[PDB]
Amino acid sequence: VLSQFYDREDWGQALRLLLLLIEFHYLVLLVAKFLYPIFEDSVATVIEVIETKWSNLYETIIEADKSATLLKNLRKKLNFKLCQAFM
Amino acid sequence: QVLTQIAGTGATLRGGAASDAEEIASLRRTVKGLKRSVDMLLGGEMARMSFFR
Repeated sequence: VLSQFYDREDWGQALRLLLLLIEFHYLVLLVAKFLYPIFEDSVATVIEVIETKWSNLYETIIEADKSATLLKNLRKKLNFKLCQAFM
Repeated sequence: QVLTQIAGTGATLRGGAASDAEEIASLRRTVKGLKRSVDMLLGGEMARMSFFR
């Protein structure tokens, strides 16, 4: 969070978050939300692992954030892949 | 643009038009094809070269 408040730093923070998610549903959703808000090879690998890893409380959290989820996540992943390809 | 300029000048030369009309039209096509390829690479297809299609 401190790093977030403070580009490379942001990437390091995102990586840390992905690592935490791997170690651990709600957390995963929060992570996806953060990634969408932000929207190379290591990053792609992480995104992939997350997709591989991918109830009511989670849905509620998702609804609060929006104020379907899986689809949005897939879309974000596709966008990231496109970005990596362009790079 | 250089080719468009050369072809035009070639069409109004004293003594008769230039013989290289189609030779230049071919070069135009090749140049456009290369600008297309380069534009695709620059536009993202270069960062996605190691990916399966």
